Amino acid sequence: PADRLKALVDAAVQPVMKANDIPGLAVAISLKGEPHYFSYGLASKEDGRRVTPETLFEIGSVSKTFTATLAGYALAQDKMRLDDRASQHWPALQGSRFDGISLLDLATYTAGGLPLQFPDSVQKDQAQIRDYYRQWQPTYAPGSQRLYSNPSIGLFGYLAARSLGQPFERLMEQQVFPALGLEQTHLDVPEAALAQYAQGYGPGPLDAEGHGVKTSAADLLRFVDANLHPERLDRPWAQALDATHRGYYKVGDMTQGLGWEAYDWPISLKRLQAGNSTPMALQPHRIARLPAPQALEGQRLLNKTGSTNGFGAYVAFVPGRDLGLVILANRNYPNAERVKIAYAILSGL
Repeated sequence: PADRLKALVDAAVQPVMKANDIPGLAVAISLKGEPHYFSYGLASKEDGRRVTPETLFEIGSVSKTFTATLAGYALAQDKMRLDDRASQHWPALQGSRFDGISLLDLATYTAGGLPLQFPDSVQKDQAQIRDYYRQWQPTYAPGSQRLYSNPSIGLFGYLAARSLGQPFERLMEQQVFPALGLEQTHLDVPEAALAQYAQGYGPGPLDAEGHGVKTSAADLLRFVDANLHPERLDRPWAQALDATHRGYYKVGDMTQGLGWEAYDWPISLKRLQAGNSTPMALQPHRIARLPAPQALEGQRLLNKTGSTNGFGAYVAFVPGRDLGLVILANRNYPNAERVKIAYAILSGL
């Protein structure tokens, strides 16, 4: 059984690490309440430090699930509603087009064509960020087109933080990470933990909200286990995780939630790859809005990809099978390949 599971995970990982020249990769699996770790290759090629389940990786956009969890907590505390106008939570935006844009539109990339990235002219400076949003004008009606945007979910996280009266980074570190039991999860890696921080193989406005998290395979599986069993947490945090398990609209095979993206399970590998493809990141898509928000549970795969320069992360879980998976690597390798690994493991289980 130990031999079967290792053969399954090796067969999924080893060829893809080889073909994508990935130095280091950490797998964490939650199987009917039991964790299993598979660690491959090197956290650093230069000093020969090996990947373990405690190695810290950059998870890029997977950070948006943490961001969605903080928002879920502000919703649970009645500090904000998803149908609030964005300018409600930041006076500097009153008079701007954010008077006409909901928190939901920001969270789900439908505010009306906020771009993939802040322009280069916008530096990590609160005043530059304020002025960017004040002058911004939509290309099309809010609620109509999905365009993947860091400025969009960045503003969602920043405003959720404003609704709670504290800076985003403080809330994440002081409240969110402790409430989820996560001591190896960081927006700002302590000097003491730097030896665990993997090297990547190849500081922005609202980077914390969009791309900020560094974590280990073991900590990210703790978060997936929380997502699989919100009822085991204290009630405010149970409610915060459930708010990330609500679907608002569909693009193709994908139902958009807060942070999480959902598919019917089973589904072909090719359709899971197409949901996670470059056109989904880079092009606008007309949404099919659902009659009412749908519970993202049962026969479904919830997933998120995330990348920085040097790093490539993937997380997926199947609520109705108590099945969870984490794949962290120190190369930004194609999403199609991350999903290839994940699908072989989830198929094999």
